[PDB]
Amino acid sequence: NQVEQSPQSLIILEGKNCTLQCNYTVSPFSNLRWYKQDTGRGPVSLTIMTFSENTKSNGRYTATLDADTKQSSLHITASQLSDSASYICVVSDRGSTLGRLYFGRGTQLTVWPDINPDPAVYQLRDSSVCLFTDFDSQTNVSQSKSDVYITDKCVLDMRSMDFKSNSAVAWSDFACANAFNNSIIPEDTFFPS
Amino acid sequence: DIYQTPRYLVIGTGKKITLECSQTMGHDKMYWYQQDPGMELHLIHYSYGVNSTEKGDLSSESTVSRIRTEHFPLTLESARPSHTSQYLCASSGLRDRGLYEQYFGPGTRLTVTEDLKNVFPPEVAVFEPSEAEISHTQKATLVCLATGFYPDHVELSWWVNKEVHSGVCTDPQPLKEQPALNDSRYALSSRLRVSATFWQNPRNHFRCQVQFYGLSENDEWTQDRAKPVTQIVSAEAWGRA
Amino acid sequence: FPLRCLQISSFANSSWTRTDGLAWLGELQTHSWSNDSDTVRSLKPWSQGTFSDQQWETLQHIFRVYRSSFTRDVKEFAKMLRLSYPLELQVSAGCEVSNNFFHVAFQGKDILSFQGTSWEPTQEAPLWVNLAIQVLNQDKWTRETVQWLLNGTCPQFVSGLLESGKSELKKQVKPKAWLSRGPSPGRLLLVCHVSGFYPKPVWVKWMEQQGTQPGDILPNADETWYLRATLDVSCRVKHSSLEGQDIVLYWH
Amino acid sequence: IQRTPKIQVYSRHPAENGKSNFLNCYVSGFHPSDIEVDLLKNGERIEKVEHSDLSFSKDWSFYLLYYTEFTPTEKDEYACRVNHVTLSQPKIVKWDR
Ligand SMILES: CCCCC/C=C/C/C=C\CCCCCCCCCC(=O)N[C@@H](CO[C@H]1O[C@H](CO)[C@H](O)[C@H](O)[C@H]1O)[C@H](O)[C@H](O)CCCCCCCCCCCCCC
Ligand SMILES: *[C@@H]1O[C@H](CO)[C@@H](O)[C@H](O)[C@H]1NC(C)=O
Ligand SMILES: *[C@@H]1O[C@H](CO)[C@@H](O)[C@H](O)[C@H]1NC(C)=O
Ligand SMILES: [Mg+2]
Repeated sequence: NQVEQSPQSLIILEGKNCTLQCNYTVSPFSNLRWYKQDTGRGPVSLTIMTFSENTKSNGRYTATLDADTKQSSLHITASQLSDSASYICVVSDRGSTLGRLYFGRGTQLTVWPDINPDPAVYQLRDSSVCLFTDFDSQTNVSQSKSDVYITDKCVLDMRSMDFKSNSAVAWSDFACANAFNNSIIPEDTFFPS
Repeated sequence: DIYQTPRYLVIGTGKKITLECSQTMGHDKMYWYQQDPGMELHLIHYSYGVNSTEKGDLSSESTVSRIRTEHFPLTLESARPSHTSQYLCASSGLRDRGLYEQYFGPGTRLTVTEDLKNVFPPEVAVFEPSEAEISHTQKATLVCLATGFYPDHVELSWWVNKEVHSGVCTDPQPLKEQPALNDSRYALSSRLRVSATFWQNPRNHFRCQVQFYGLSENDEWTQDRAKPVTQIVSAEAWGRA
Repeated sequence: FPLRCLQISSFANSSWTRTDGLAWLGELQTHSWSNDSDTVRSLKPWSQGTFSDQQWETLQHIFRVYRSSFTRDVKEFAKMLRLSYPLELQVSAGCEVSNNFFHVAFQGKDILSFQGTSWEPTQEAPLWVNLAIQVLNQDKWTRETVQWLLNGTCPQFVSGLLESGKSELKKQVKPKAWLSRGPSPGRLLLVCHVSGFYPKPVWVKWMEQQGTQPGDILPNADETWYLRATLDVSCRVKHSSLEGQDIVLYWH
Repeated sequence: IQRTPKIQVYSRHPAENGKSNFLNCYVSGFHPSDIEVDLLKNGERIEKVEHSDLSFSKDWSFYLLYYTEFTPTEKDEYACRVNHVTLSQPKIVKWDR
């Protein structure tokens, strides 16, 4: 592996800006790209630079190119939820199509909401099902122990009322007051009748 | 300008899979990568133009054929449960600057099974909000649950009266109903959360469309069941005060 | 006195290569470079010319990158064009004091060169060379960098060379000659041997009888030359070293 | 497997029995460049033989020089053996005294 790339994975809150790194030992060096890969889609080229340059901007994306110490970093500005993806840094070693391409393993980026938290577990009727909701990023949901099924955290944004919340539906005699027993829960939780 | 069809493709073992990759722009340089969900990108094939086909990093059983400049199909001589992955096509060519950049294809998810009878259409059931949620938070959360399907090739969107995206989230990846079997059925969960008022108005129609990708016309069938073709299953919902 | 930068690359098979190079300032070689040498060797104590020591390392670095790149590039062109090993490319770069030139040849035949601002194939070149040119001309940085060396660097360098080490260039050496008997073709074989002269230009004839066969000019270890003139049946020799003195040898 | 070598053997100075001299073997006009050149003495090849850097001419064919220090005598025979792809068997030119 000639193209290292740190950090492996990271989790940040929305609104903040982070800096992803990419160190290559590829020589000779011609150009270097950065790709953004959503889960399920293909790489979309953010930028591309040569050694003479050291700063390019794609709106909220700004890669730099330390050509002397052979590294380059992508600075995601004002990170929103839509930036949760993989960030792949590939370096070519020629100026034509006669070169090799060196792909780093990428950096996994997760963006969480900065949560007025009112955690509560409701119960929903069919057309049963439970609902963990309205907690903060620090709260995490565990999986099953057999016939019990529980989902992960998921973030929805009501851009209408400018509101963002987490959620975690669970289903399966199964009571909603015992569903998330394998998962940690705040002592300030609501339970109905 | 690089297309890939189909986006999803379920097939049985032993058979021959063939992935379509095409392009309009006149680029002679095209690539083939393989990626596992969470892992990286490995080169399996590339091409400098017509009749030129080269083996990449991994020595895959896959073979490619570049006979037209605009096409670059990939072929598996005989499928196997380990050849289940995602296959991305790419192409180098002169872009906006004076450099030769790479454009990536949309992608094609592939799932190899042991028997095509294991393919099951999705089952959708729309759940209705809680009165405690409307009393404590003055908001309403609807829940769509598509369960018991195979493979994990499922697209979900919330149709209101019109497909919406705001106040909506869905599972990043489906969860298997049976953690043991190497070929298990799956389930998914989306969420719709509008205001209490919007939900309490009975002049509103809520529908949860689940796009399932399944068998085609060329596929065989030996049983007393309807072939799980690329169909849509859903469940409706109306407001209530 | 042209500066010729030569290069011979041999590719036995996919995984065995060698690329060695040398430099001729006129009839006299000035540098050397082997596949197993991480640097370039200096033969004459003035192969650095007038170029600074903080710049001679720049030329050293450039050629190092060029060597490993050229080798991988030909290896890859071999795959693309289905060319079958072995492959033999020579490269004749250089200039003089100021038109320059950059001719490459494949299996001893001209296929292309660097005319203008990019690569242009030769007249009787095969069709598949167009494929090479189309790809060679994609590399922008390389195309200008050849210009940066051919139109500006190299002409400034040969100036520095021709100054630092001109005593060895106008160096004159008087030769010596002797006559011998060659294998009788009643015909005999008169042979006029000449050796040790400097520089290469020479005139030797059997005066002039219209049957003299002045052979090739063969080199000696001491950077001098050797000439064998024959006649099938005196001998006259004029050289720059011996001014006006025509080395006439009488038979027998 | 195109152009075939051309071997020419000669001495620096006029060879005199008992006086040191230089034996020269010049091979040229061959292609491709892989070639085996050895200076023979009485049938056996000389081991301490120095040569020059392989080079080519205007017509893209290669030339070369092998040489060594030697003292010619009346009984000693010398030759220059060459092996190329254009040859079925290694050709040998002797040095005429
Ligand atoms: C005076 C002392 C003399 C000592 C003996 C000297 C002998 C000299 C013999 C030959 C000299 C040749 C000229 C020297 C090299 C001058 C040009 C060098 C350009 C070069 O190295 N370029 C490198 C590096 O470039 C890379 O890396 C760069 C950054 O490091 C940039 O990123 C570039 O974009 C990137 O591509 C490229 O990889 C080139 O591809 C190198 C090969 C091209 C040279 C010409 C080839 C001619 C055709 C041969 C093949 C024909 C078909 C065969 C089937
Ligand atoms: C390539 O050629 C070299 C020299 O002839 C030889 O030693 C080596 O084994 C060869 N490799 C192959 C793959 O034949
Ligand atoms: C030439 O040099 C490279 C390393 O610089 C080496 O791997 C290659 O085998 C060499 N060719 C020879 C020694 O014949
Ligand atoms: Mg074309």
